[PDB]
Parts: sequence; C-alpha cells; structure tokens
Amino acid sequence: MYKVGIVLFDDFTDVDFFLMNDLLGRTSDSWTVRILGTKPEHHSQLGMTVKTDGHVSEVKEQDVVLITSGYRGIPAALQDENFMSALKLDPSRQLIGSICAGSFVLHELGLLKGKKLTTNPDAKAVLQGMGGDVQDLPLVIEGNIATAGGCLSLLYLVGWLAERLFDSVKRKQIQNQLIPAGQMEIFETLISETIQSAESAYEYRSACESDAES
Amino acid sequence: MYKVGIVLFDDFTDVDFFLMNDLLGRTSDSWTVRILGTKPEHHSQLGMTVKTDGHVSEVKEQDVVLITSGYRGIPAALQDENFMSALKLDPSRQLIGSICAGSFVLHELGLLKGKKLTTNPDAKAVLQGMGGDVQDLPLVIEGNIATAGGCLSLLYLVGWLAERLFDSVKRKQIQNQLIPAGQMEIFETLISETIQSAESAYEYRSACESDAES
Repeated sequence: MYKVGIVLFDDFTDVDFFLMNDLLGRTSDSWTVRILGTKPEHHSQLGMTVKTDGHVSEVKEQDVVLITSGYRGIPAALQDENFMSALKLDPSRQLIGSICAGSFVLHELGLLKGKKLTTNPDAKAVLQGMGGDVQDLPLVIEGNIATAGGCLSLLYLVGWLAERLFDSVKRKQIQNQLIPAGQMEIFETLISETIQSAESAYEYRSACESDAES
Repeated sequence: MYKVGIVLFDDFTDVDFFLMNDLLGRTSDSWTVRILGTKPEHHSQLGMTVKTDGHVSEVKEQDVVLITSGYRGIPAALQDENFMSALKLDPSRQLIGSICAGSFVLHELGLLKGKKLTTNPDAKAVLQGMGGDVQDLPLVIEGNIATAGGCLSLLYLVGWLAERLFDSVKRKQIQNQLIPAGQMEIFETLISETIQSAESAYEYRSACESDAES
C-alpha cells in the first residue's frame, strides 16, 4: 500500500480538490491518502472545511505527493516561507504531481529547472513570466514529476499514477467511476493516448539529455 | 437573469455537487443559483457543510431545477415525504435536470412516465427495477427534462442548459474553464455532438408521439 499526500492550503479550489480526492478514493487496495497542511483545518475558496491528517513536512514520508490548486490560494502559499520550506521533495524516491496552479509550487521549489510543465490556460502567461517553460498540453511528464492543466486533466494525472505504480487495469477501474455513462471506450481511448503521448515526449527529452551527456 | 435551483439533501456526493456548482458559476451574467434543501445546512458524504439559500418548496419559483446525487443520500430523500411533496415541478415552464442517482427522484415524481432516462452505470439495475427505462447513454433529453449519467456528464447537462437558454458561445465559455489544457477542440467536438445526438433522439421520440396522436 503506497502513501499518497495531498498538499492543501487556504482558498484551494473546491472542484479540483474534490475530484482529485474522489479519483484516488475509487480504489481501496492501492494507497492511503493523507491531507497535509499547515493548520488543523483549511478552508476552500467556497468556505468548505477540510481537516488535515498531518503537517506539510510529512511529504518526506510519502510515495506520492500531489499539489492542489487555488486562484488566491496558490500565490499566498508561495509567499509562506514555512509552507515552502516544508516541501522537500525527492523525485528519485517519490512520484510528484500537481493540478492547475499547483505547478507554480513545483516550479518555485526548483524541481523543474530546465524542464517543461503545464498549468491551467488562464494561468499560463503568469507562469511563463515566473520563468516556466509552459506547454499547451494537458499533462507534462518529466521523470517522476507530472504537471496537469485544466481541472479534468486530473483523469490523466491519476491515471499516470496508476500506470506508474500498478497497471492499466487499475487505471481503468478508477476512471470508469467518473466518466460519462455509455462513453467508457471514448474516454479509454482519450486517457490512454493522452498519457502515452506525454510519456513519449518525456522519453524523447530524456534521450536528448543522454545524447548530450555522452 | 434566470433562476437556477439546486436541490440538496444529506449525504450528497461531493464531486457531483462541486462540479455542478463550479460549471454554473463559470458565467456571471446568465443565472442566479440557489441551493434548496430541507434544513439550514446539509452535509455531504464526506461531511462538508453547505448552507441552503432556501427551502425545496422554492423549486416552484425557478427557471431551472437540478437534482444532485448521493449513494446513501438519494434513497433517504425518496423516503422523505416532505422532501418529495415539495418537489412540484412543471416541465412546461421549467428546465429540469439531474445527475447520477438524481434521476431516481425525477422518476419517482412521475415526471418521466413512459419516457427514457439515464443514471450512473452502477445504479442502472436498481433504477430498472423501479420501472425506469434506462439507457446506456450519458445524456437523455425528454422535452424540457434531461437526465445525465456518470459525474463528468455534467459537461453535457450544463451545456444543454446553456444551449436551451442562450447559445453555443455561452456553452463554450462555461465548459472551457474545466476542460483539459490543449484539448479545447476535442472536448468541443465531444460535448457538441453528445448534446446534439441527445436532442436528435428526443425529436425522433416526439415525432413518433405526434404520429401516434394524429
């Protein structure tokens, strides 16, 4: 059983959080999910209250760390030195992911220096100005780090976790509980291809790096 | 400005509710949304607290009435006589919709007698046993009533509202804020065609009815 930590903060976007949490909860034999924050409770943009299971520092203990999003929440988090200093992430030993403006955090931690990433389309120009090499793609994989852009790209991000840790059967089991009735095959084509295309781009970039190193 | 009422109850499914609410909130000049319930607050399956804006009886006042979903929540609601008796809906004067097991409510109100509907795949067998003529389709339109099955079919249900009340420009404006970065055209094709196919099936059924009436 893998340990998954979801990193939370005040004014997180409700739909991203609940969808992320719901997808991960669609399997009961894969992972244990803990909500990590800086306070006993955090509030969403709509004022929903979520209790934390532990401190942000506990990302150190996780097999998977996921950063959620928030229009006002993310900029506030970036300005919080204790939040940022707790997030000591190690891609050699952890899968690390983000949704929407969550990639701002991964960028500002230095985890994607010289690498590609994505975010929600409305946030792209700002992330570019912060030095992000932002692509107009739903999922961008760089080794054991993946960033996802636009809320529904959570299907790709969680599917990537399932593919990396388990297999396609697990992936399908999870996604099938959220997808539209009668469209299982349409969404399987979409999800499998989107993830595979992201892996293909990554392996190209890795190959170039190896070529350059040699 | 149209009046939209979302009908809520305890143990509603978080992801369906927050996604429905988020989509409707993506336009600020279309409609005013009110949460209608039987109590000052309702709790989700995960224990999130949502304040009601008014009583379920106020569905009478709405231009659009939407029933949300819940695995334990819906069966409880069906057994609540005061909840069910408040829901006096009129398809001649209101658009009426549901997501996932929300269609159980519309069925049990008698609104879809001799008509087609959908629900989430895992709920189909039960709805069939209640007398529902359930199809394996994401969106089923019967005049001014539409049922949607599987969480993400909310894209179709809200898009149908936008098409019926406004136009495609409005629809696209709403959906583009949730869809995956770089996949605007893929999702436009998917959403536009899914809604148009549902309207086509409805107009066929209407034509048959007219033929039979003549």
